[PDB]
Amino acid sequence: ETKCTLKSFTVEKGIYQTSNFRVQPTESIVRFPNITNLCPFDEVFNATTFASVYAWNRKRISNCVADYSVLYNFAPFFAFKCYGVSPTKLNDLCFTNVYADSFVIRGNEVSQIAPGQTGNIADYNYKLPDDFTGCVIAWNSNKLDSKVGGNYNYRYRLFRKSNLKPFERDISTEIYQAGNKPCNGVAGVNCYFPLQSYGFRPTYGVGHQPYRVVVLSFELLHAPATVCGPKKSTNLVKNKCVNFNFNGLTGTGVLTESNKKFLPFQQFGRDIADTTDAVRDPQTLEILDITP
Amino acid sequence: SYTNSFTRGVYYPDKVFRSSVLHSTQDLFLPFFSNVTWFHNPVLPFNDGVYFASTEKSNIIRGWIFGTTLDSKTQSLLIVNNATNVVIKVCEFQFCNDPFMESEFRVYSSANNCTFEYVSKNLREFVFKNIDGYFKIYSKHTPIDLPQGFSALEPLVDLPIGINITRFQTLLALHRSAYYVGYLQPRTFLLKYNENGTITDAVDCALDPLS
Ligand SMILES: *[C@@H]1O[C@H](CO)[C@@H](O[C@@H]2O[C@H](CO)[C@@H](O)[C@H](O)[C@H]2NC(C)=O)[C@H](O)[C@H]1NC(C)=O
Ligand SMILES: *[C@@H]1O[C@H](CO)[C@@H](O[C@@H]2O[C@H](CO)[C@@H](O)[C@H](O)[C@H]2NC(C)=O)[C@H](O)[C@H]1NC(C)=O
Ligand SMILES: *[C@@H]1O[C@H](CO)[C@@H](O)[C@H](O)[C@H]1NC(C)=O
Ligand SMILES: *[C@@H]1O[C@H](CO)[C@@H](O)[C@H](O)[C@H]1NC(C)=O
Ligand SMILES: *[C@@H]1O[C@H](CO)[C@@H](O)[C@H](O)[C@H]1NC(C)=O
Ligand SMILES: *[C@@H]1O[C@H](CO)[C@@H](O)[C@H](O)[C@H]1NC(C)=O
Ligand SMILES: *[C@@H]1O[C@H](CO)[C@@H](O)[C@H](O)[C@H]1NC(C)=O
Repeated sequence: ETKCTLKSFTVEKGIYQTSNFRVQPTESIVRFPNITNLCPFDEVFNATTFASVYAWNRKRISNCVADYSVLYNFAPFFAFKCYGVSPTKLNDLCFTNVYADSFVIRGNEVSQIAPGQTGNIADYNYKLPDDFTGCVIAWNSNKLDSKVGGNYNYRYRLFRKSNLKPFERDISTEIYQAGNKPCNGVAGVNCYFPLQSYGFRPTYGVGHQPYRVVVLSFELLHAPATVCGPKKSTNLVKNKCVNFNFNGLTGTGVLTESNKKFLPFQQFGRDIADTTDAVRDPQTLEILDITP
Repeated sequence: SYTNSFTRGVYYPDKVFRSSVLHSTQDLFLPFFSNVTWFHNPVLPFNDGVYFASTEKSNIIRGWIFGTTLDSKTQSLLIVNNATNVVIKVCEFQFCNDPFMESEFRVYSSANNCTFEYVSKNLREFVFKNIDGYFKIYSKHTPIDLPQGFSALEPLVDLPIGINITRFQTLLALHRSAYYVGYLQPRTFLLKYNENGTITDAVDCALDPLS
């Protein structure tokens, strides 16, 4: 190596700088913060009573952390299709707010909850715009929402003067006028009641049994920091040249127990000439020095 | 009337510990020896942050209200404190033009479309600022017309609202049985850090040739 550095075959006595020694770092520890305020998905999926189709319950989710690994890994889920976003990477792209609509429709009508569909459900009760971005889910609930003798509390509407617009709701109960003679709000001939409650029973066939539905839909208008998915904070090692990532602070070096005392709102410390030389561990809240 | 701050309205520009290091910053500060209004109440402007001190052993100052119109048709913030504890809130309101047993709260008459909730002598300083949809609040409580001294203000809150602000007010507890307002401008300061990491002194670098 000396002969190569000098470009010769005879080196005379001396002392020669030949190269450099640089310790090597192994593994990459990515630190971060908890989840804390998270998405209370345990309510929109587990309420004891779900709404009806003509009047669907819309619950919004504020700024939290969303753990979709609870819904993806949980249950049979007879249908699960996500349209704008790929179902797997739901943890790296986040949006301003999510909404979770819910209802109870029939089995053979689940295929109507999709962008660009037609039918008694997609034209009169719940219409999804063609520019959908969320992701639909639906599962069977025959053992809960079905009583022997008929369950007459679910009330899809089947008559309306015009097709619904995307994401509208109509709970009016006026009498539909079919003919040309007004009926002044009473049933009779050519005037009908526009609600046609399902006759749910346990001894039905698949395609006529109740199927609960949840429709997550995402929106990102202009908010810079919003609800987002969860990340990670690998265990923290010490006394080894490591590649570390403190809730944003990316660096390399040896980590060591400190004996300085930050003020209880300061995250990391800097030197003169402005280099990060101490951090605080988010989870345990202890100060650690960073030496190269 | 009007009064003169002396060296007031210094806050820690951010996290990151620090010790003896005359560190230099550019930010929005309240210039030294400024012209601060005196109040013994009306709609004020905001325009770029606000310094706000007060004094009273009882608690007459019971929070502020912010926004552009202080009514419906646009959103606003509301920060309140009954004898219980603080209540931050963000809806569209309908605010009394003069909003203010022990029964109270003639403040608003509407709470629509709420997009954020939260529930739970003396000198009490506050610095309010609003950058990139975040509404930052620094504060300090030092106990004994203002006096003369140095005391740096530590960050309290952070709210990712998005709200626009152009005006603000105050809230007071009536009688049935003193406060100042500075404004902040882009200045350059030189902060002296202690060995524990606290700001003990400062220099406003636009005062006199010495600075
Ligand atoms: C939906 O709610 C039910 C009841 O509230 C949950 O059933 C509970 O499951 C846990 C875990 O096995 C048990 O310890 C409880 O005893 C169960 N509750 C009852 C009343 O027996 C169910 O886990 C919830 N489902 C989801 C997805 O959260
Ligand atoms: C983030 O979560 C961790 C655990 O996942 C919390 O660590 C706990 O800290 C308390 C100290 O008050 C210990 O008594 C617990 O034993 C810790 N738990 C574990 C599993 O180690 C940590 O406190 C959380 N962050 C915050 C800010 O509270
Ligand atoms: C503050 O400005 C007003 C504006 O007219 C002026 O009258 C007053 O003297 C000023 N106060 C000081 C302390 O300079
Ligand atoms: C204090 O005011 C808040 C404002 O809504 C209210 O929620 C709370 O109940 C009040 N305290 C008591 C004891 O009522
Ligand atoms: C805000 O409230 C008004 C009146 O209550 C309502 O018309 C409007 O839809 C609300 N905003 C949203 C986004 O729903
Ligand atoms: C605040 O008001 C200005 C008026 O010039 C407007 O252009 C701006 O869009 C408003 N802020 C937001 C976040 O919309
Ligand atoms: C804080 O600073 C004082 C004086 O600068 C020093 O005596 C003390 O040890 C420091 N630490 C404390 C009070 O925890």
